[PDB]
Amino acid sequence: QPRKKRPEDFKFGKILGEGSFSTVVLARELATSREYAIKILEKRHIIKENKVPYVTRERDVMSRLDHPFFVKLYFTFQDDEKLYFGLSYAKNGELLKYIRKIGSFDETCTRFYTAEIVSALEYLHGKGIIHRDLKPENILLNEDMHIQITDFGTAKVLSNSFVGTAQYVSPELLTEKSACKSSDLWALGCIIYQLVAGLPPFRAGNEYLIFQKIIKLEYDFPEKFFPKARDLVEKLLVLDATKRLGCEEMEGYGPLKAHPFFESVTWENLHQQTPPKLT
Ligand SMILES: O=c1[nH]ccc2cc(-c3ccccc3CO)ccc12
Repeated sequence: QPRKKRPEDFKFGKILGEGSFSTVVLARELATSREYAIKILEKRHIIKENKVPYVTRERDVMSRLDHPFFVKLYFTFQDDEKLYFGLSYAKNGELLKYIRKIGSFDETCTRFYTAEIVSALEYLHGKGIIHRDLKPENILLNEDMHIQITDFGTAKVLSNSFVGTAQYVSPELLTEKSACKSSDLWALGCIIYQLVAGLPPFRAGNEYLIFQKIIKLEYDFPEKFFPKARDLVEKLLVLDATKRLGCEEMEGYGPLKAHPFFESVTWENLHQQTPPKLT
C-alpha cells in the first residue's frame, strides 16, 4: 500500500457531521486533489467511554464492504491523540434532507431508492452483518444521487447490546435485547413508510411512548399511500421477526425482491441506472 498518510497531507475544512465519539470533517488530499470525509475519533474519549470494541468493529466491518451502495474506507492513520478514517464523501448528504424538502417521494423514487436499500441490505446480510441502526440519516446520497450507507460503529457481525434510534427500533429489541437481520428489515419497513408518508410510522412525545406504539404495532396508513407499497410495508412491520418478508425463515431476499411493488425494478444493475429526479 502507499505509505501511511498524515494530517499534514490534507487541507481540512467544513465539518460534515458530529457523532458522539467522532466528528466527520471534509478534507482534500494535497497530493491528489481528492476529497475524503475523514472521521476523527479522540482516543481518550473512546478509552474513557469503553468504546474500543465499537471503534474496532466499525473499522473492521468497513474494511470488508466492497459494494457501491456503501461508504468505502480508503485509509486510516493516527497521531498521538486522534484516529482518522478516510471515508467516501457523500456529496449530496442525507436522504432525510430530501424527504424534508419535497415532503415525500412519488412512486417512482420510492421504488428506485427502496430497491437500492433492499439491494444494499441483501449484500450486507450476505456477509453476515447487521447494521442495527438503519435510518434516513445513515443513508447518504453521493453526487450521482445513488445511496451510500454509512455508520457501522453500532453494526454487529454474526458468528444484543442495546442500540438503535427510537423511531426505527424493532419489537424484538424492546423485548429480548435481541437483534437479527430482520431488525434491519423492520427499519426498512419504517423507511419505506417514511418515503411515502413523508414521516416515520411510530411517533410520540417521548421515547417510552414511541416504544409503546411499536410493541403494540400502533400506526396507520394515510389514504394516499400507494397500495403495493402499503402492502409491502405490512409484510415488514410484522411483530414476529421470523415472518418479515426478506428474512431467512421467509426464505430470504428472493421473495422480497419478487414483491409486486418492485415489479418494474431491474435489480441486476441498479447502480448503473439513472436515479429518478426528486421530487
Ligand atoms: O460524506 C460522508 N461520508 C461518510 C460518512 C459521513 C458521515 C456524516 C455524519 C457524521 C456525524 C453525524 C451525522 C452524519 C450524517 O450527515 C456526514 C457525511 C459523511
